[PDB]
Amino acid sequence: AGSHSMRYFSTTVSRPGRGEPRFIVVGYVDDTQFVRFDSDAASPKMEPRAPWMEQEGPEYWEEQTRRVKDAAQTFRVSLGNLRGYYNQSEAGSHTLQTMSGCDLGPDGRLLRGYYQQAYDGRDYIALNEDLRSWTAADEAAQNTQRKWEAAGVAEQWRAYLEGECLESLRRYLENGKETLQRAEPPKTHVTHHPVSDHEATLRCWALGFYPAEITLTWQRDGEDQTQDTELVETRPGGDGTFQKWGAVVVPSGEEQRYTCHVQHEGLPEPLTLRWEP
Amino acid sequence: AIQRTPKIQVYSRHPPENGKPNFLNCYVSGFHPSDIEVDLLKNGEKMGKVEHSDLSFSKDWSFYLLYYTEFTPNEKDEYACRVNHVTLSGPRTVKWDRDM
Ligand SMILES: CCCCCCCCCCCCCCCC(=O)OC[C@H](O)CO
Ligand SMILES: [Zn+2]
Repeated sequence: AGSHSMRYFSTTVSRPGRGEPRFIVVGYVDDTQFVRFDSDAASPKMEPRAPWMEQEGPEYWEEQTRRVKDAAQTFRVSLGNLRGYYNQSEAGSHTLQTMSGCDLGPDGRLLRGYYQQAYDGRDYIALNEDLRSWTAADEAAQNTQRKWEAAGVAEQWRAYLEGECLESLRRYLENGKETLQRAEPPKTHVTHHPVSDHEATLRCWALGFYPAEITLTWQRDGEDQTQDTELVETRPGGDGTFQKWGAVVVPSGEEQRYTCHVQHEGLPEPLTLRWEP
Repeated sequence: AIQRTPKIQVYSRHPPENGKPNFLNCYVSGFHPSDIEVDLLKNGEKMGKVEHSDLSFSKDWSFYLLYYTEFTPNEKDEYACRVNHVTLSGPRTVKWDRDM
């Protein structure tokens, strides 16, 4: 589509008295992973996880490894600060997650830049859209916010998000263009399985699509049935595509009242499907 | 700390055709904290050759993982995924249903 994104997702987990916190980072362009770092690996290094990343040279990888090791050290200090802030025991394991990245608009502009953290799975602090202010979840995060305003942290992220973040995303989008600039439409069909002699399950399938965003809804005479729909979470095929289905259990004589509506970027028109007996 | 129980889906990469090679997938999502144990089960026995994705997480900060192995289905063999997490009584086993 016109908008494309880059994201880094990092997870830091303390394991008190049991060595340094575990630190894992993964990078994504849109819904395609392209790098990883695992601090518990044999030789912890940023390394490629897409074939179109295998043409970067070793100096790129060294710089990426240096940056994540630097971040890892900051996140370990953060975990200690947070435990102290929340008056938590030194024996318990805690998690710091961070997200960062950019949305690149169709004309090359920065649509949105991000830097935010969660502590033990709850929002903690976030860079606002203006890339010059913060939103803090509580007084602990207001403490973090002050230390970050004192160290000029917003300005440093704004510089990267408006510059190197987009430049890198553009390069990846060109290097992996055949993978990343495709919209693979879902292959769709409806199945029918009786549950008695008087009712049946209609299941609407979408398979093999990319990117992951999709809408799949059952309607009965044009009326949305989400309260009666079993809709599974979009799931990876393992091969760079995604799968999803939604299902309703309906009276046999009403089956043709039901339609499944599929919307995906790779589709010229939204689809309307009906059980094809 | 927040705790979120894993969702579990067991499925094949491609529509299962007996005798045709394929990939058996166990997608585990929506969970927190991140420590988890996942096994793929060929007839109630652990499978070797099982690989898994790198730990990542969704907009709500919950984690997801793909566990997968190449396989070739047939009329006999039963397959399943077994997950243990701190939000669970103990290991939960989910059978592979061909039409889900
Ligand atoms: C959500 C994780 C991102 C946070 C770190 C964890 C690993 C990130 C690897 C490098 C990508 C982003 C780092 C870019 C480095 C960078 O330019 O620094 C930014 C600001 O300038 C503040 O210093
Ligand atoms: Zn060097």
